Amino acid sequence: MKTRKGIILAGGSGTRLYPVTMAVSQQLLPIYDKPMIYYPLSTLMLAGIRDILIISTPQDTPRFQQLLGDGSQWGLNLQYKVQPSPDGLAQAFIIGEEFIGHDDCALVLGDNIFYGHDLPKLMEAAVNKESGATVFAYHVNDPERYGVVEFDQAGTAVSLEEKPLQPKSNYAVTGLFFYDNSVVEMAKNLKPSARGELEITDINRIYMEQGRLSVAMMGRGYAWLDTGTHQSLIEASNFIATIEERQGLKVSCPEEIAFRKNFINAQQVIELAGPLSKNDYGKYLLKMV
Amino acid sequence: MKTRKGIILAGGSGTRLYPVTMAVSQQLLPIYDKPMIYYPLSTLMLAGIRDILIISTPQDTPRFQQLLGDGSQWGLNLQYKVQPSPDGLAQAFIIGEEFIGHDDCALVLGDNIFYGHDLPKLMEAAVNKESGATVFAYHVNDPERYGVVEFDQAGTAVSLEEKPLQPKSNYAVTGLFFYDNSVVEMAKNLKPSARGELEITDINRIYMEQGRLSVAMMGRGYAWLDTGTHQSLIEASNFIATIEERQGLKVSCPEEIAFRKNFINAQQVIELAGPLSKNDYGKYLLKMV
Amino acid sequence: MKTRKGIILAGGSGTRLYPVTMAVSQQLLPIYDKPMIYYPLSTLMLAGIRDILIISTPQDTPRFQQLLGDGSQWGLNLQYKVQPSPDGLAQAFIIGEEFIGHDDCALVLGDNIFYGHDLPKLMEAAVNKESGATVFAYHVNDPERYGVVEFDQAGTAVSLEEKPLQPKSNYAVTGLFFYDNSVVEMAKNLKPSARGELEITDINRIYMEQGRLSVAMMGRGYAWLDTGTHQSLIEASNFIATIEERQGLKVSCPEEIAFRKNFINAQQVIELAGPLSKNDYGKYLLKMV
Amino acid sequence: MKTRKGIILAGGSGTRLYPVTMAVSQQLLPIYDKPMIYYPLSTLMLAGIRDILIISTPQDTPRFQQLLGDGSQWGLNLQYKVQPSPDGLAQAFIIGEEFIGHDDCALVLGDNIFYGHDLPKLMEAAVNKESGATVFAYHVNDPERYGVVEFDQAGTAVSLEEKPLQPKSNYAVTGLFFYDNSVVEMAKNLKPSARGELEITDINRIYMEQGRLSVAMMGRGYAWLDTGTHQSLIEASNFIATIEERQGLKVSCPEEIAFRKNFINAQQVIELAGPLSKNDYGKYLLKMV
Ligand SMILES: O=c1ccn([C@@H]2O[C@H](COP(=O)(O)OP(=O)(O)O[C@H]3O[C@H](CO)[C@@H](O)[C@H](O)[C@H]3O)[C@@H](O)[C@H]2O)c(=O)[nH]1
Ligand SMILES: O=c1ccn([C@@H]2O[C@H](COP(=O)(O)OP(=O)(O)O[C@H]3O[C@H](CO)[C@@H](O)[C@H](O)[C@H]3O)[C@@H](O)[C@H]2O)c(=O)[nH]1
Ligand SMILES: O=c1ccn([C@@H]2O[C@H](COP(=O)(O)OP(=O)(O)O[C@H]3O[C@H](CO)[C@@H](O)[C@H](O)[C@H]3O)[C@@H](O)[C@H]2O)c(=O)[nH]1
Ligand SMILES: O=c1ccn([C@@H]2O[C@H](COP(=O)(O)OP(=O)(O)O[C@H]3O[C@H](CO)[C@@H](O)[C@H](O)[C@H]3O)[C@@H](O)[C@H]2O)c(=O)[nH]1
Repeated sequence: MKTRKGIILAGGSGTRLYPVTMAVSQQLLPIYDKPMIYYPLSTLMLAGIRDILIISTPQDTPRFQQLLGDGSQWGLNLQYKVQPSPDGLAQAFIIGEEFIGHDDCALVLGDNIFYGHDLPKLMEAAVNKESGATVFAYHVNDPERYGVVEFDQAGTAVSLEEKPLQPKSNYAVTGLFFYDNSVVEMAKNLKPSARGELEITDINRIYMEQGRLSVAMMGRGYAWLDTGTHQSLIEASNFIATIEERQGLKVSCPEEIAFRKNFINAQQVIELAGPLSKNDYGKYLLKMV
Repeated sequence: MKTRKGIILAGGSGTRLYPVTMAVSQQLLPIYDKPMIYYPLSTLMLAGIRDILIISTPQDTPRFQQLLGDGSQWGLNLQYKVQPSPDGLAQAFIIGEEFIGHDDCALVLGDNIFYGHDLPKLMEAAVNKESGATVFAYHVNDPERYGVVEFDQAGTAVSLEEKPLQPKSNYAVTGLFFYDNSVVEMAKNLKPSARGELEITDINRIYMEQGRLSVAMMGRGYAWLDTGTHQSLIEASNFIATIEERQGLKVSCPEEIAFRKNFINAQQVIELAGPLSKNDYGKYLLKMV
Repeated sequence: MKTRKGIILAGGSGTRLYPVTMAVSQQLLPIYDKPMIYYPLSTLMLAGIRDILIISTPQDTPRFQQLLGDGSQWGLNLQYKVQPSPDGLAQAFIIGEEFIGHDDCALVLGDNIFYGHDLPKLMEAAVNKESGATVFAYHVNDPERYGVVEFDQAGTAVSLEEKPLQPKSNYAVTGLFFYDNSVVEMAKNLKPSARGELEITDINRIYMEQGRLSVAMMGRGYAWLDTGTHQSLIEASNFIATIEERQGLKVSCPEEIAFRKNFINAQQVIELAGPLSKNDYGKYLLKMV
Repeated sequence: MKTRKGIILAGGSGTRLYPVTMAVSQQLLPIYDKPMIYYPLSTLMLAGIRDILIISTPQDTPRFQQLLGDGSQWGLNLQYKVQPSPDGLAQAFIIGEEFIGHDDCALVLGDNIFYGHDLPKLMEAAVNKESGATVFAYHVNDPERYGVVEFDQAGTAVSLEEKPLQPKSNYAVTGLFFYDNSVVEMAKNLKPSARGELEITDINRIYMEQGRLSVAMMGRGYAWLDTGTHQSLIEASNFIATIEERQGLKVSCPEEIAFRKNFINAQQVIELAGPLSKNDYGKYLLKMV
């Protein structure tokens, strides 16, 4: 089956970004011209995923809802589920078991920002994988900061270590994940780690250990914009701004993606743009049609 | 009577920034490493003002209160009041009458950032004017946008015009305002302008027609950033970040303002830094004391 | 045949970038960590092209030689020709006639900065195209600044206009081109245009009339860093930096490409890195091997 | 007497910035919209100094002359001398001994960028000091790297140390020194230090041990950018860029300084602007008069 459901893990308090996030949820902070959640949500839309569950902290969930709704406007089917406390990625599958049912499900952090060429192609194998899982590896300067995927001499992936003190490779596990229906049970049988969290790395290690973990390599031609500090945040906004302004196009603009992927027709775009004739975002949607 | 009372009109829908303001108050968005509101708040602090009224919309008013509280943490006394609808900056005095009372009151916009080493020396005067009011003019390329103030060959002021179609100067009146008790009654008498608003410029002009209006100039060392559009929003954040990383310091840091001005002591700083100690913002305060 | 000859047109007085280009030539301006010319050269290399002809101004040409030499160090055959005057892009073929010979040759401007995933596959068709020519279309915000390609209802490129007043599309022709042997005589027969230049558009036109012009589409996932203004040079620099500093990888590092594509081996890397062992770039090299 | 002479030391192999400096002198590199050297040179001009000697490497000195000429175009008197090898700052005076004669002379490093409104007012005292020296201190989190000056509980130049392992304070001595005429004789007497050089901190000690050393403190309203590495260079570049487009003013623009201090008139400005008009640099000056 084609992975047609996804979950956006937009929780966390964002203590890392205080006092900024103290006022507004990180996934809501604007990345140049749109709230962060738009980027990873766009990534799901690029994979053909319409049925998406957005999980946010009890405080922010109503906020996101205010911004996206049932996503009906963009041919999407948005649903919301609250996560009482940030206890690890893997819990997203528990927090949304009922949502997944017996279908394959992709997962993506709400602060996972991607930019690059064949993004859909890149996710194609992951979206069409019958059983198993797919994670995406990216070359970073600070491997220890992420889950590192080790590589032998042949090439394929042979292991996965979460924030190792001595990374076996410079490739990190990005915030985009794809699992089959079996992730739910894994998550439910998973035990917390030292930092008391249900580590997605444990779930990935389980797939790999069964020879069912595909690691999609992401070359230096793709950009995985970090959003862990105030610095990276502006560098991310400028990056995206640099690209959009030069292109006259937007990156990760859900309305457009919805429109170009035929989730909504031209009339639908106008109805959405109509009220927003002020800001440039509206004029952009209008011009796009 | 030193002006010991200031009002921050941080309301309005700020739609010009959609969708980054759909579920987030414009005044809550960040400027690099802190929320926007943090800036105009520090501005009043630098003026020695500690009794501040935070005006805003019913939806957003409680939010700032959530992030800011009463201000006691920063030796301040924050008070909030709701504005049923954006009827003009001047309504800030009608809505904050009980607040002002008989005392001189300052009004600073919740979305206006003010940078400038000597900016404090400059306000000190405004806070010491016995009667009348004081405005701060800044040289901008888009005079037509803001409010403009004309100056004779003697450098003195002569006329004020709200968004002149044909500007008589490049010096626009920033959202920093220092008034005396006569302002409250001035607002009450004001009639709705063309755009059905109580223009703050009508107040200012009145003082001028009475020679009770000073105009502090913001030389080549000042900076009055805009925050109406996405570009200006990131542009402003880029400024703060740049200057903050280079000149080694924090711009409009309420904590630093509080400690540096004896509003709070060293110990109280280390206490505020804690929830903030995962990034520079907090680690800075820790190193300051 | 496979296009194995390249011409990097790094001429120009750079008047537009004064006084920056008054001191150093544009193509030598640093794009963060390496000189500009290094990016296009890297593009040619990634295309497999090792025999290159650098065409620069009488004044700058030598600066490039001191910088690159015969290129033998990177397994490249770098030759130099002097363009007395910027008579046009097409002139790059007249100056490199003897260089081109009966072989196909690619053209790349010294300020053409390309970044994105799969740069080689994007150019593969061009490299192997038996005959004809291949250019690239990229959606930009200011088409009138470039040669605009027009597409019919089916989406097939059918027209090409140079800096038109009313762009028939938003897709501009990039600074990377691939032509067959017939480009030389084609160019040698071009007459000056309004701006008295041997327009590369005319050349491409000829190929298109004949149906020998492939217009490869360069998607929004690639970045075509602008280098027209000081503002775009710094953004281009920031862009490149945000990518490198995140992956711990360099974008457009000749030594690396040379080493990766086997143009040179590990030992040669040591020798090339030897003298620079006292600097970041040199460390990047050693760390590579 | 007022210090009317100054030396801009602009030598060095620049190997730190390879390969951007391989074919370009570091001091010729751009800092956003103008050549680096335009900064230190602007510092001197703001200090009233008009007669300046530019010392560079034998190969590089020419490129500076080709760029600045005799400097008469800006009302300056530019003279050039050569430094066969980088034996130290102090050597500048042995080189420029014939240029200095019997007058006080200032020194500025070619690659030093100073920013600050009060900068002129500050240097004023340095130029008017009857005898002695005037160094400039700035707060740097990386003292060990530079020359560090010590301040007793009172706040004076109690101790000077060149790149001390154990910084005796976080105040570094910038690259702008104002000496009296006795410095020349000091230089010629200095002896090679550990790194076989003629240390400037040594010459500075002499003045200190004579109670003749003044220390101009550069508060937080100042910014002394670094340009030693690729990262620093781009940072320094984002700095200037942001303050100009934000504050609407060019930073360290010789033409403007020349016109502001009446070294040149508007007629000359327009003529200078001509070649530079193809961009804001020209337009600015044209608009400035
Ligand atoms: O219960 C939770 C846990 C996390 N988060 C959010 O998830 C995002 C993930 O960021 P972060 O917490 O810093 O990721 P880590 O937990 O440090 O690591 C996981 O996410 C990384 C993605 O960069 C992977 O590299 C690692 O292998 C994986 O273990 C953040 O915005 C978090 O607030 C939630 O919303 N709820
Ligand atoms: O009742 C109101 C009206 C406005 N605003 C806020 O004020 C900010 C300023 O923007 P805007 O309302 O469009 O400014 P203007 O009201 O058009 O102009 C006023 O504010 C300018 C400063 O930008 C001054 O230059 C002008 O002289 C002054 O008349 C915004 O975030 C608004 O939401 C409120 O909070 N409440
Ligand atoms: O009068 C001139 C002409 C060219 N050059 C040099 O030649 C190269 C060309 O740059 P530029 O003048 O800006 O390109 P255009 O001539 O305006 O346009 C050509 O290059 C564009 C971008 O690659 C294409 O879109 C167009 O179709 C093609 O005609 C550069 O290195 C320039 O410095 C000059 O210095 N002066
Ligand atoms: O004979 C020489 C020595 C240096 N330089 C140049 O001076 C600049 C300054 O950098 P560097 O040589 O590394 O400065 P240091 O020698 O490390 O230190 C000196 O310059 C510092 C400011 O950067 C001061 O704080 C110190 O007290 C002073 O001793 C560079 O572009 C050098 O190439 C020359 O041109 N000629």
